[PDB]
Amino acid sequence: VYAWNRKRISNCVADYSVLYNLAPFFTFKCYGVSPTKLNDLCFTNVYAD
Amino acid sequence: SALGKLQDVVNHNAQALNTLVKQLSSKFGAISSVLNDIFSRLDPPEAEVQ
Amino acid sequence: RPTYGVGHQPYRVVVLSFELLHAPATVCGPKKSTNLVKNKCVNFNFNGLK
Amino acid sequence: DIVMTQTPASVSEPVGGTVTIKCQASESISNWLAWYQQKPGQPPKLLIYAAFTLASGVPSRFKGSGSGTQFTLTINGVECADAATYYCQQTYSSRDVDNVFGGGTEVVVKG
Repeated sequence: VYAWNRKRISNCVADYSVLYNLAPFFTFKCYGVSPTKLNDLCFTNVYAD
Repeated sequence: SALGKLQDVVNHNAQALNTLVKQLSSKFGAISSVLNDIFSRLDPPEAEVQ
Repeated sequence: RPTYGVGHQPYRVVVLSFELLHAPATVCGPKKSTNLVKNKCVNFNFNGLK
Repeated sequence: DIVMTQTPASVSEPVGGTVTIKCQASESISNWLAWYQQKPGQPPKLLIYAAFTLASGVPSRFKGSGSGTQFTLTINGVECADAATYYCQQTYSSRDVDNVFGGGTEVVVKG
């Protein structure tokens, strides 16, 4: 946690329908956007930690 | 300046209409002034209040 | 300590940060694309702008 | 996918000094790290694992420092008994990796 990684995501298509088997028992509680319609969105810069 | 009154009437109407149409871009304290943007940015429960 | 509850268990947390602007888009959703039609009343969606 | 280099190639310093070794990564490997020492005609032995924790039976003179990309292995005092080669292991991701271990660094102690 102290040495958290940082990843850049760009020049690719992002899909959330696959994020079930890889991380079972997940919890996507989050802020600033409705998760229900993340399918129809575009992102300028995505960072994964 | 002889025809000031009719010109004043026309200018008054034009500028009132222009102010009305321009005020549509006011934020009114929202995150965005475009309701489409609000719909694709938030879950409904806060979308109603925005 | 796996004997105790989930509060003493390893949790893997992944945090995503966006910017969410519709113009310099490079990471978009998995929805397909359709050919455009001109001179017709249509409900479009350009890079998330509906 | 993960490639490292180990520097310096060799060090030399009298008995009272401190010898330090750099292990740098192409991309960050977090704490995941291990330091190994082999005497000539002897298999390597683990000295520092997780880049900070001392191994078992190892004297408290070898210090590992740094996290993420840059890591340093520092010895407070030499006794002409640590003159050997040291390696650093990624121990983080070895899916398609040419060598988990890094380059060789031989320590020379002139007493």
